[PDB]
Amino acid sequence: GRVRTKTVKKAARVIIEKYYTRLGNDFHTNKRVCEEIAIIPSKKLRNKIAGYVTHLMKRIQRGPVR
Amino acid sequence: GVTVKDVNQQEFVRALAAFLKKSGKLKVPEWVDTVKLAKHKELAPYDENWFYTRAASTARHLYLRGGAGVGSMTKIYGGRQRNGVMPSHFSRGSKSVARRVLQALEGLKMVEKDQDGGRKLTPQGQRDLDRIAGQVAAAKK
Amino acid sequence: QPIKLARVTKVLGRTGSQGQCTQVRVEFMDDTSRSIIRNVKGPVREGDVLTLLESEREARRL
Amino acid sequence: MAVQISKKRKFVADGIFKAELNEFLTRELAEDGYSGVEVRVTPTRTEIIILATRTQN
Amino acid sequence: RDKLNNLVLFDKATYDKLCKEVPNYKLITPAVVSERLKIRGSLARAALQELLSKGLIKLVSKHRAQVIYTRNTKG
Amino acid sequence: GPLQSVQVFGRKKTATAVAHCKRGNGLIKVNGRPLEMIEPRTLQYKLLEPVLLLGKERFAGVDIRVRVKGGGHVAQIYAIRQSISKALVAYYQKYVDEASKKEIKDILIQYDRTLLVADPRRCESKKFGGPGARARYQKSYR
Amino acid sequence: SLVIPEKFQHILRVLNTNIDGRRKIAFAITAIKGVGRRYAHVVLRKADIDLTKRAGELTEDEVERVITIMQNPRQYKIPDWFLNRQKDVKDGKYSQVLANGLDNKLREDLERLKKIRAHRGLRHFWGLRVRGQHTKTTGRRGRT
Amino acid sequence: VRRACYGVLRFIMESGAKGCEVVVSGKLRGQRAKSMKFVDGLMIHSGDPVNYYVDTA
Amino acid sequence: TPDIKLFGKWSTDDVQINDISLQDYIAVKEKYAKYLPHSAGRYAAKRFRKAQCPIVERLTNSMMMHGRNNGKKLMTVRIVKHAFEIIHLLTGENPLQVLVNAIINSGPREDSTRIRRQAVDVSPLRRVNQAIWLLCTGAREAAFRNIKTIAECLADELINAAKGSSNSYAIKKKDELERVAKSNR
Amino acid sequence: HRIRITLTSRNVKSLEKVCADLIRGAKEKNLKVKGPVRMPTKTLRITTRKTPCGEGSKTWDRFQMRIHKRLIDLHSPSEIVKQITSISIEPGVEVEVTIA
RNA sequence: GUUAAUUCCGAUAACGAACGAGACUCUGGCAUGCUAACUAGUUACGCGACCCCGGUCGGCGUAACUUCUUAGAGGGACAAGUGGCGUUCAGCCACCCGAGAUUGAGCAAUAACAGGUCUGUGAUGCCCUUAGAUGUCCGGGGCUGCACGCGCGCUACACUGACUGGCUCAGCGUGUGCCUACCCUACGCCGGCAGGCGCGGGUAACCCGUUGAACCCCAUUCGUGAUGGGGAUCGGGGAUUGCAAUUAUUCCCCAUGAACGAGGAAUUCCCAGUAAGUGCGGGUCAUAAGCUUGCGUUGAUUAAGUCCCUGCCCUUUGUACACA
Ligand SMILES: [Mg+2]
Ligand SMILES: [Mg+2]
Ligand SMILES: [Mg+2]
Ligand SMILES: [Mg+2]
Ligand SMILES: [Mg+2]
Ligand SMILES: [Mg+2]
Ligand SMILES: [Mg+2]
Ligand SMILES: [Mg+2]
Ligand SMILES: [Mg+2]
Ligand SMILES: [Mg+2]
Ligand SMILES: [Mg+2]
Ligand SMILES: [Mg+2]
Ligand SMILES: [Mg+2]
Repeated sequence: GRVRTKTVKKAARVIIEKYYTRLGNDFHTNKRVCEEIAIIPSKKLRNKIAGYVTHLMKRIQRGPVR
Repeated sequence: GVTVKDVNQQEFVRALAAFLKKSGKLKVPEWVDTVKLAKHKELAPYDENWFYTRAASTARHLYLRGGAGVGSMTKIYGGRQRNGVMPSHFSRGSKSVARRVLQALEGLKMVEKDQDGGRKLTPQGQRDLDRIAGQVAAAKK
Repeated sequence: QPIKLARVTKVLGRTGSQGQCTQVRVEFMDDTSRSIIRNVKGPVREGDVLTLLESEREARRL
Repeated sequence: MAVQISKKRKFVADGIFKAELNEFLTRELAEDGYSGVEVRVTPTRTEIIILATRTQN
Repeated sequence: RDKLNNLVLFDKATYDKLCKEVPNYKLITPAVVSERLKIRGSLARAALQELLSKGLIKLVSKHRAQVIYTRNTKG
Repeated sequence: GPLQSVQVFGRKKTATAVAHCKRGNGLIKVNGRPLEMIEPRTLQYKLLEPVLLLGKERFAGVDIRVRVKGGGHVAQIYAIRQSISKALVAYYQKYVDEASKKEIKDILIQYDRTLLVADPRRCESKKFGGPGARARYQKSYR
Repeated sequence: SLVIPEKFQHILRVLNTNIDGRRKIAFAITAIKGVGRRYAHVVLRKADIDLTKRAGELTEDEVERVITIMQNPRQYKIPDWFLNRQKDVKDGKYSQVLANGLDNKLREDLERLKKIRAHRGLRHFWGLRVRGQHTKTTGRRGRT
Repeated sequence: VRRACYGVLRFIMESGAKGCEVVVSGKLRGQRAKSMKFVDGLMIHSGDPVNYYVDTA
Repeated sequence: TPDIKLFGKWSTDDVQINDISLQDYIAVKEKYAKYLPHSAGRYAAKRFRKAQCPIVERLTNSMMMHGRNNGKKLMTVRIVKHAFEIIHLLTGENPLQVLVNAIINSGPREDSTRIRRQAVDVSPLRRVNQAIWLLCTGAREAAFRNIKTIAECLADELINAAKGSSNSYAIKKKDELERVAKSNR
Repeated sequence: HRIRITLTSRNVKSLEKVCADLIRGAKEKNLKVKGPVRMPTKTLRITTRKTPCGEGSKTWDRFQMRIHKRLIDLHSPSEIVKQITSISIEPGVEVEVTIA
């Protein structure tokens, strides 16, 4: 039942659009660069956005995303 | 050798009951026979030499922790009162048998009235309980 | 009727009105190139052996 | 306090004080834009602040 | 319907029967001895304490629920 | 040498038991009394599982005194069962080699891994409209 | 030690009422009304009788001792609080009322309430719950 | 009633708010109990932010 | 130290589970060898991890039923201890072996279920469960209203189930259950 | 001279603001302090039927009031702590300073 | 297609939005790392008691420390890593690592019911009554009344048990009140018990209180008998609260010993610290839990499924239904 909602997915696409260079591959590093770069008012949402950033950046090193 | 906590307690109490019976110094009351030993009980005790046994038991409790009294010993010797067609509850022990047994264990000087209320056992009674703990360990070895 | 035991090789679905009898297909252990499909009652995973009282009853698949 | 009220009923007693203060000021100054109160205490005197719209009235 | 009229003390026949056969059993519980020898559980426990005291059977485990006894080793 | 004292907690349901292990001889006692009279004595090999699974040669130089508080009887006895093993594993953590730590740890885990990690389960809260945590009262029609 | 002794009484006779001897004495005395669990136990505590005996291996000396201790309780140092007919409303005598007199004292109390015409006597004669219970829902057994 | 609620809505949205909701319940246009509902803007309803975003009265 | 013995008295080798059918669902072997039938628990989180619990603890869990004995596990360990002892003196072999042969003998090979009815073969885990349950309920209602104590009801019925005499309540219900299955096949 | 301060509030963040402010005040007026000890939070819990009438599904509110209390010990004279407690307190926090 | 989800990927005459779900708050679980503690403690050290150097002590004091206790700030888990399945999208299964790889609640939209409340109000329209009062008060009674029917429950039908001793373990909480007169109690005596009489502590991490709670564990006695199961009914006495107990307020002591032998048609709640057993606190309260709300404690059988019955949501279709 782990479906990331639109407030996760939209924010993660905006993060990877404007900050693709500093984001990387591991959850713990790009978690804290996302926490530095955004105003995320809760740790749970912060972690879920960071994990979806990791997942679709693995998709980016697969190929281009829509 | 050993001390009271080093051995089993449930034959320690019958050893101390047999020791107080051997001394014969305890001064039981006259209403040992005609008593129900607490409110939550229903019968008299089956064992007729029970006063020496409860004296053993409360001497062991006062060895394990002091500053206890009538209300504390009723809190130890309380239990379930079944109220018939109502749910059962907890009920305290008898005040008078605790009072008489503390007066008897301070009659033969094994317990003594302390400061801050209650009883604490004397060094002579502590020495006797440690002696018979050694004797119980010797009987089980 | 001889007693033959057979190994579950794939679990396919649940059958029955109350959804109670897991339908699997098994293969017999002496005749390992042979298979049959049985409605099986209870907790079933893949890779356990059932004690078939007869080899020949074969049920439908929904 | 010499009668020495406990803290548990102390916080509900001054809570119920602030409640009836707010409701008293609600029943009186409803005509003149009573928004609320804020009650803040010091030693020997206590500042209670009515916060309303028409301060002139 | 049926009512077990178990006899509360030994008559001579059943006391001689308990001396005869009960030290040859494998399982000797008072619940077994009651059904095999027409007696109360209490009188069964007392008779089996007597047999243990005489030294004809053997204790295995004693508990607040039940006690279990064997016969001796024959060799 | 220096006093090599390690104080380790073991947690069951609410009964927490802190063990205290030093340099000494093989003295294992709990709340001022040895293991062989800790009621209920039905679970006597539950207390004996660390010492029977490891042997007294590993418990040789270590004396462990355990103080236990909370819960009920078997919750305390599981807290002692955890606390002895965790106290020995922390002594072998800090004062000897960690090859001994790893072999003591996987000998414990290949029997029972609740000797080290705890149960996070506690009694959950009673909601209203029922006699307990998720049972309800009897609904009746007609 | 465990065999039936001769003159084993399978029954006894106390106050024209049977005493089953196969049971144990502290529970065999209970068979007649007026004595129960605790009064039976205390009466044979006062009588020097071992509690492990069964009521058929007593002697007639001992059952005579027991019946005298039951019939004359308080002059064998049975306390006044241990009785059932404490301070009765005719002669004021603290005594234990037993088997054939027990229903007599009950029915005399009943007739006293009847001819006194009190509420509880009216409830008895009507055949109701006299001790203040509820009759709306419980107690449909005897009264239809 | 309707133009009063419209006036309160337009006034407080000019006063600057992400949304408002006015419910006037009672007997309006007759002796039947009707209800009137006036919503504009953003209005969260659930959760914890209704304790510090919704001012209610 | 090797050779963990159940209750300290019974070794966990010396047992052949004579089913290749019920092999992996009856746990008596060395990684499943405990000292007690008392563990911490938490076998009810996943589906089949019920079958990781050893058969002695699972018998002990399934005994303590019918209201007045819910969650008296220390008590049921006591009952299983006296029951294994009485099994040993009354039979002369391993009490765990008598338990395993009783499960193997008493598990119903097929049952009938409505898909009227239809005969269906049962899961090995379900026939383990139903075997344990029939053994426990036979011992329980043999003990009910009887001088015969349950700590030897369970023993005598594991003897009668390991011999399959149709003198056990378990073997009688197993026989009549697959009888009705043979009718509805 | 062993003068003690207790801070008690329904609020947690304002209380800990006041306690850390008093610690830094004691430090700038140069005297040692045994730290803010935290005694357990007292809950005042009320369960009432939500309904004014009797009917409905038998539902229950669960109201709570949390009370936090902390302690600060100071070996110091009196007017120092009197002038530090005359300033910098939130309205929610009750301060009680005793001498002995 | 996928998910707990109008949850997302995606299609696309729709685009861009709002509420609900989610997010959130409290709780639970994990930190030997941080902050610190005479209203919590540990370990040492020194005196003290006892046992034949060592051991026990919840015996007395102080030098370190905060693991245990308290509660603050941070952290911590994200389907993140791996292997499969899937448009290789959304996502699903399994496994290592792991304190956790679904803890439990609270909050909860649009629209609606002629659902409940005028007996919660000084929230209230209208009507009625208004000195022989439907206002208020006092005295007494009734709200309990018993041929009967139904519902929520407690006690049970016993040997997995009762009784009698012994042993040894909790967590919630509450506690001297505006009027308001009634608090929680250690301890010392008296009494079998209910209880009585004195000196003390506590407005509370201090005192009750280390909350010595029950089932439980151990050892007796009972023996399949409506039985030492069960304790209804009922007689007589003794206390407590009240201004007053009779229609027994509550409790105590003895005696009385009924139905009840596991419950027909039918029907309820529930899947993990869950069901059930067990006892303890709050409310009610002068007296007071067979109730309810919380709390621990012992603690499983079974299931990881289906639309079969009862229902819910979406799509298609049919309608002579629309108070449906
Ligand atoms: Mg007790
Ligand atoms: Mg929302
Ligand atoms: Mg939500
Ligand atoms: Mg039986
Ligand atoms: Mg209506
Ligand atoms: Mg008129
Ligand atoms: Mg009424
Ligand atoms: Mg009874
Ligand atoms: Mg009343
Ligand atoms: Mg009877
Ligand atoms: Mg239903
Ligand atoms: Mg009520
Ligand atoms: Mg048609």
